[PDB]
Amino acid sequence: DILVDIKRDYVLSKLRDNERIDGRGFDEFRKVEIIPNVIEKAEGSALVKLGDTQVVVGVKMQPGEPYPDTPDRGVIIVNAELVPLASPTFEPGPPDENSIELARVVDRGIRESEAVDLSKLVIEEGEKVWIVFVDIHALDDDGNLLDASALAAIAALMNTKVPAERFDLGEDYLLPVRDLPVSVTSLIVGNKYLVDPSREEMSVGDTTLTITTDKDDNVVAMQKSGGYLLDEKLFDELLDVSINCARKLREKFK
Amino acid sequence: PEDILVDIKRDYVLSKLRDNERIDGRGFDEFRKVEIIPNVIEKAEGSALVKLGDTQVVVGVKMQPGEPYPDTPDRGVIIVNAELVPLASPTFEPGPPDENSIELARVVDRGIRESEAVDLSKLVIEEGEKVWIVFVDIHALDDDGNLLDASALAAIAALMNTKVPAERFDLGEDYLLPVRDLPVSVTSLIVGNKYLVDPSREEMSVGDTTLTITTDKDDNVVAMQKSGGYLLDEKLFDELLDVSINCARKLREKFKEI
Amino acid sequence: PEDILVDIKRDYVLSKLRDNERIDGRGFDEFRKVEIIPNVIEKAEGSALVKLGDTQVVVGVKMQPGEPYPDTPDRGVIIVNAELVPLASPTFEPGPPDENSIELARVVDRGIRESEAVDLSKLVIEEGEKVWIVFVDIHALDDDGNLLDASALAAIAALMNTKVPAERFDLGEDYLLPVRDLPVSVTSLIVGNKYLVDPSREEMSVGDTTLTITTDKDDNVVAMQKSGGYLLDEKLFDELLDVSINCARKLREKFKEI
Amino acid sequence: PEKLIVDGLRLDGRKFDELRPIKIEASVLKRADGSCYLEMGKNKVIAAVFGPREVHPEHLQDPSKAIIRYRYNMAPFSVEERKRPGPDRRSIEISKVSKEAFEAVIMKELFPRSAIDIFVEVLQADAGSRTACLNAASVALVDAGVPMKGMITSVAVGKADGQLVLDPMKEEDNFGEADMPFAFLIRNGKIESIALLQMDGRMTRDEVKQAIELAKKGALQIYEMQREAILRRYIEVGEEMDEITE
Amino acid sequence: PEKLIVDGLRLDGRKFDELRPIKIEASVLKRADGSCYLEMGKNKVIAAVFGPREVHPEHLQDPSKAIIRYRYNMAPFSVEERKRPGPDRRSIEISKVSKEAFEAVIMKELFPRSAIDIFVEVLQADAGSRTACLNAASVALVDAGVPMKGMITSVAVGKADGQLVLDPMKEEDNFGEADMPFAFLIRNGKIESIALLQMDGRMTRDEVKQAIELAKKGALQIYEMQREAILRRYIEVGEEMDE
Amino acid sequence: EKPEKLIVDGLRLDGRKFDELRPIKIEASVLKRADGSCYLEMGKNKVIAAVFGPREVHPEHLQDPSKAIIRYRYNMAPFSVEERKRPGPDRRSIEISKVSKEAFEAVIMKELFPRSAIDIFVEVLQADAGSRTACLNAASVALVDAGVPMKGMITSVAVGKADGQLVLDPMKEEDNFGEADMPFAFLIRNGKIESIALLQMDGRMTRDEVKQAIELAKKGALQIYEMQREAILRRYIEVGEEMDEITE
Amino acid sequence: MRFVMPGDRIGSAEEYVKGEGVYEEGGELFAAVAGKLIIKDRVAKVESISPIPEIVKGDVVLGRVVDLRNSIALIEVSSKKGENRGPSNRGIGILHVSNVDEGYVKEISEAVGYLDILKARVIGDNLRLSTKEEEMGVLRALCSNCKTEMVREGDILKCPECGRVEKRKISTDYGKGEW
Amino acid sequence: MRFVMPGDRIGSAEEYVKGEGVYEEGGELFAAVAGKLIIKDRVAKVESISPIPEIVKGDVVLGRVVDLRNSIALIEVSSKKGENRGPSNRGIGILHVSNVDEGYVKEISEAVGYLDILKARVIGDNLRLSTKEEEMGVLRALCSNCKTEMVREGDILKCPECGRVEKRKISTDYGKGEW
RNA sequence: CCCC
RNA sequence: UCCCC
RNA sequence: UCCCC
Ligand SMILES: [Zn+2]
Ligand SMILES: [Zn+2]
Repeated sequence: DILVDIKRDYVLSKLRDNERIDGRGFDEFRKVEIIPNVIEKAEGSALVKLGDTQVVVGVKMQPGEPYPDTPDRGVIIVNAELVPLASPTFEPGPPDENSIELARVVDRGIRESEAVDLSKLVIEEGEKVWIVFVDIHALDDDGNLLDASALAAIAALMNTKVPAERFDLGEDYLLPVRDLPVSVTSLIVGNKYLVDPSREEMSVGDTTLTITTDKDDNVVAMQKSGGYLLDEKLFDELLDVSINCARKLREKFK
Repeated sequence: PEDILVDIKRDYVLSKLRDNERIDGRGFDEFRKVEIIPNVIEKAEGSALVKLGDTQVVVGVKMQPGEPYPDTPDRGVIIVNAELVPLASPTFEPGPPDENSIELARVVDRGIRESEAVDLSKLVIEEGEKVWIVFVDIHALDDDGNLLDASALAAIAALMNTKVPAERFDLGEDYLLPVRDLPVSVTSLIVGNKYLVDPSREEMSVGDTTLTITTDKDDNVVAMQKSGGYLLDEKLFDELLDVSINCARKLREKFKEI
Repeated sequence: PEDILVDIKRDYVLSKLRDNERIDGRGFDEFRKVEIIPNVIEKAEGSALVKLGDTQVVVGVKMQPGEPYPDTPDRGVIIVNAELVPLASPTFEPGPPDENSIELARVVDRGIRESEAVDLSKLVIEEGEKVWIVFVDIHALDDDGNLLDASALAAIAALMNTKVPAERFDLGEDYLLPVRDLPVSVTSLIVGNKYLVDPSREEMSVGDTTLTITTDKDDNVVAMQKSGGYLLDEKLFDELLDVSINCARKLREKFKEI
Repeated sequence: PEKLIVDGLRLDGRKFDELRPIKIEASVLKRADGSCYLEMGKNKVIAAVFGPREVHPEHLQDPSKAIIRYRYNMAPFSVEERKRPGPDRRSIEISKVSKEAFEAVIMKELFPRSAIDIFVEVLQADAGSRTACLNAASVALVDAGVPMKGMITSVAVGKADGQLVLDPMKEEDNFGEADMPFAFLIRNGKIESIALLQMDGRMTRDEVKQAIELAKKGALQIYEMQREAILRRYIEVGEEMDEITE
Repeated sequence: PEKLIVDGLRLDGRKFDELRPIKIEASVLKRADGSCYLEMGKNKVIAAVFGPREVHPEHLQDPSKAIIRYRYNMAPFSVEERKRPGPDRRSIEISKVSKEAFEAVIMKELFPRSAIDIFVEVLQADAGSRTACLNAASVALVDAGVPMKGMITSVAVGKADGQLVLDPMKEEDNFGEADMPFAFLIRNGKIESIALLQMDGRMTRDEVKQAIELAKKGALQIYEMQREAILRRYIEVGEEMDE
Repeated sequence: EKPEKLIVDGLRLDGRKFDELRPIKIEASVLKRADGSCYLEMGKNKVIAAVFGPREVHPEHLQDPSKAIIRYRYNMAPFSVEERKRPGPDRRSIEISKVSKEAFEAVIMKELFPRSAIDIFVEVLQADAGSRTACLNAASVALVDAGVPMKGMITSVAVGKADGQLVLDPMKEEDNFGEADMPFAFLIRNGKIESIALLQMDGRMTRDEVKQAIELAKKGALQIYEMQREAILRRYIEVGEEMDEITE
Repeated sequence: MRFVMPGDRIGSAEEYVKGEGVYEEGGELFAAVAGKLIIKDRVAKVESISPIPEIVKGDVVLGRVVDLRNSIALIEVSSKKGENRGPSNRGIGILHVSNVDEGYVKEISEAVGYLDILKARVIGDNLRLSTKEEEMGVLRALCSNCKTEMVREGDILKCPECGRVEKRKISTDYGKGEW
Repeated sequence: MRFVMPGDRIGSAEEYVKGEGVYEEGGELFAAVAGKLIIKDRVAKVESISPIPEIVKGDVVLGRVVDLRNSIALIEVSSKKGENRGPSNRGIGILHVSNVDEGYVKEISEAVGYLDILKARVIGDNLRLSTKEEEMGVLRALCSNCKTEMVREGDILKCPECGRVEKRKISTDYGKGEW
């Protein structure tokens, strides 16, 4: 805690000179790395490293009852465990604040962009539908697990195989995916932004903004977080930058 | 630390009690002003806000089709819950119901169940498959004492203004929940060998030692609950019994409206 | 605080051990007096009280029709739970199963399961539909050491005196549960390179460092569990393996109603 | 059930004013400061007292008196269909009133910053189990030598076919018109006051007052049984102190 | 469902840039330090502020500032289908972002080792309940006299049949293309900065900026109602003394 | 679906012999934020371990005046098993965590860090038979990587029993349809098996079979142990070359 | 209209001086609380619609004794007379033996007792307290023996249960439930 | 190869004297940690692949003021310079007015305030601290009033929004985000 | 439930 | 077993 | 999974 303050000093000093501690440009993501199929046995899965931040996402699929509301669609459920494994900070307990938030943001990107055609996941309408469990497991917390997890999740969905034969539902086949939600989080410090905050940068405080776009560059979800006032001009700017970064991130999928 | 103001208030209440008085001038078998206001939550199938002195409670009723209990098909179901929410008292704490909350909801539930205020046989949809489930949820708004009686009042009032939501579950035409009794509970603060009907929060500073008696419309007793760590003098109980039945008759009158 | 008397008692046990003796004069492979009383809970399907020295525990069995497991549509179900309630021992706290209590129930369950003491396939009523579920519920009364072996004994005694409630469930004549093996567990306190079979609570003052071995009818080992923060000498283990199979056999002969 | 009373006799052969069979035994648990095993009709209950001990956690501590805790718990096998362990609203309610019944009697001022813990376990349940437990707990407290103003004694009164009955059985609870548990403080061999009172059902005012009289008659009878359990315990410690001497 | 907009008019009769009826009332609770009851469309909401009060236990005590707690909670009977009581992911999320909005505003350095607790209960839910709540909360804080940089005012913008719509109702939320809650700090009588921002759906980059302008106009309107409500209270406390 | 056989022509379903381990991979220092870590594969098991400590009080009352406390948490990720498993501890994970902790309490020199905690987390990313043995191996590597003083190393394998035959390091099929399963862990000191740190078994075995199983497991344990040593040797080379990497 | 909402601009930092209810940012003065803006001698303050009480020298105060040393009583000060709202600066106050009675008082224990409830005047920073005035002193004391609420007997406290008697600096309001 | 694993036998107790990274049992020395075995002057030690920092007389330390006394000040020592791993002997270290500037400081609150992040050197057991060095002293101070982080200006510290100024043993690194 |  | 409320 | 046990 004492160290975080001092490091906070160092981060702000370089901010004043308009430069990040590691020389990235204020609009520059760290090195991204997407490894699919890291968990055979899972129907889909992917590991993402973003700088020194590491996250794995497993996808599981099983038949089940559809929610009374919508008897004509499959289901997607997203959870996260920020296990004490990733840092001396995470606690063994049940899904806390941050973890619920991280998982909901990832879910919204996927849901609002309609990446998965929930209608194709019906087996017997009003009785039988596919349930897609998307589980996020943090490994190493070096900042912005949010963007890493979002990347990791869509990769894993894109690498998912529907286990039809297992359930006597006919041949296995790829989960049809029709969009690529990518999210972009920046640390806001006064009137300045730092795209893809490192954990070291996060020493200034947990004041961030996250924007999530689709295939065609439409915004599909956003989320401001932390105890700070967001300036509207900054927002306008960061909107375009964020759409920009998402487009660049998207090509790592091709 | 909050104890401190309360301990002093206690001395004040006891001092007046020693001179045969209550701090607000009420008589010992006298309720504060009661106000009963139906239909305050439109979405709910039934509902009521009750003001008892400055104590305020809202009760909503929700009905929905459900499995009957294996032990008693041919019988609708009633489930009562209370939230004594931090929004009511500096001492209500966010979390699952404490004992108090469980106790309050159960006393309210007991009045309704033992007086048979609601004909549960008529809430049967299918033999042993489908039956109406009645959720009664008590939400404390402002705790200035005797949330218990305020809640009993609001609960029976809300049931009395309840519309069975038939034409939403396609079970036919909407009809009014038939209510055939009017349980009313009367709670008193017992202090030594005296009683104070309808205690105020200030009066409660003396301690949490109460007696609640609940009656039906024919003055039968349908529920009773002694609560708190004290010894109840039998003679006092006898007097308080006749008094309570009387107080409940007067309250019951407030349901005519005119 | 509590630690203080225990620590001193630890010195006493260790002092005796140094002179090759136990506190109460038992041999190192000697159980205390065992008493097995079946049918202590008439309302249960099966039940048994066991006394192991001053240790007391009661086990009751309940059976009801239910869901088979998707993976095992042709097998009845056995579920073992233990409560080590504050009633037994000042050390036992209120709440969901402690890890101690989860461990105990699982050892008892492993003995019963792996010995195949109860023919599960004979507890099928309708493949994939209806199958008997056997609840084994362990309830400590008096903890004077080795609740584990006491419980294992009480659990199998209870199973051996269970009566399937088919009638109650309109499913035919009642019948005795078919029991085809007799799992018995033997638990030793390990102190250094010495063992003490059936440790008393006083002996447990030394530390929570034990070894449990369970055998079936034919002296096959069916479950084993080392527990506690210690290192187990392999030579000691070999010797204790033999001693335990033997002890288990003697114990097993107390079920001859003897 | 057709009728609960026929020719003035109940389903089990009891008269309106007659207790179910009772057994009370003190000192049945080695690892507890005081204890009592108790049968009341088909109720089998076991009660245990621990204290005055130190209070954990250190913040529930009361600087001017002992705190009293009371847990009523139903073993999974004690009822007709297996009961999933863990407290429910009813058990919590029962634990609270039972606590309050003793808060009234235990001389807690003598033991500042302490707890006196009472655990009561129902091994087999029938009607009036909370009443069975209070009786056991009270005995267990006396067995533990914890100072009290007098005894806590408990029985319920029911109403069946329009008639008040002492100590209802299961069928009377479920199919009768009212159930009303009492517990009294007994001092100078007499009923002094009411430590616990609850009721559900439908009684006239006259029935309520009559119920009290019926309960008191029954409570006195049970009280002699509690005294007798304690008397035996007294005899047993004395003749043991002679065993050593022998 | 078939159509959300017919001839410039929404399902309930409103124009693309019309609030639902609002109602705001301060000091409705005897026991709280500050309170507000607030209606927004069919939303019925009440906020209570307690504090600055001593924080319990202490593992939450902050030596330099005060701590802010906020709890959004829905009464079982406030939704079409009885909701089971207790926390809930959406609720937990809403409480977090709601508390973050007031941390940016309450002068928390003023009260070290203290807590300022804010409770909001939705008595009847419709679309934008979190928005209703933030409005009430702000009024309750002012009612309770806790120093703040300015007001918090909140509204959501929706998107329906391709069109931005201020303060969506249930049906618009359910069948629209987007939904975007806002809250602003109000200082010098104007929208200064953004205290809360969330969006779910599908919106062009311009639609988003357009949605902000639409939100700010609604906010200013709401802010004025918040003000009148505080003004009445101010008159009421003076009338009180004159007694 | 029950294989019916399990052992054919002295070969198991996956091709190995009665005394052969599954393929194993061990890597130390794979996590930036932990004091020590290890990624470990063991057949289809994929696990990761992390160590933090000596640190903390902590919380407060838990602290032990005379010595450190040890915590060990075994946790399976929802996607590590055949049927997605609801997150949170179950009784099995609780039991595995307790006995795992116990294995290390027997070996960490906790007296050196009074009023401290040394915390051990292990995550099953992909589960197969023996995942508890995999975690124990990964955890001992992580402990060494974090430099926490120990009597020696902890090494772990299970012996199964299939078609009447003892087998080393059972796979899922042999676990599910075999006759017995018996995880061990040993203290290795002076390059050899010094004692038993963890022992559990379930199934049906003869007194003689139990004794032979111990022999089999020790053998496999010595094989795995050399892998652990190698993995740490590599790490040793790394902090070495990355030191004078600064002075270069 | 003098009424101001929080966030209402009052003027430049150089036009007026910051007083209670007003805050400085970017060289400007703003209202922090709703209420009546008042300016006197260049000083801007807002009289809040809901004032948060602050304990200061001269205030009257209710408290409980949580610890007695030898010449010192530690008082848990919780309330400021005339205002129901909890004071912003609730805390521990100190009662030295000097300020107990303005007489001679050897042990502070002769005047104040563990868990006594008490009425005092603040006479210094950090909640420095006095009980010298006749109006000040103990308001409610519990018997050392049976913990029974002591009753005032002339000019002495006596337990009505065990009959014990104890002596303290009794306030004239003792037992009245007022202060 | 000098590499060792924990458990590895080094030699006999008599042969060598147990040093760091080694323990004894039944007369034999073993490696407690992985790393390099070194035997100099009969002393056996193992240089650990991951040393656990020990704060000893002479180390440079990073701490925060948690309590102020008269002449004594309590500083929570949390790091040992040159080593990222948390030291095993974290704790409370007493700083005295004498060991501050090599000059004179009556008010211990004249150099080190509450919550101040500080940089000190160890001078005695028990984490006895001192900052009589130019390189030592407060690195990051908060205003007593607005609690704002004070910026450095020449040989003094001023709040960039309250203006008010405080003075204290300023470390040449104050505000550098480095120590 | 047990195995994972 | 989600998501909106 | 309410109410009784
Ligand atoms: Zn007295
Ligand atoms: Zn300043």
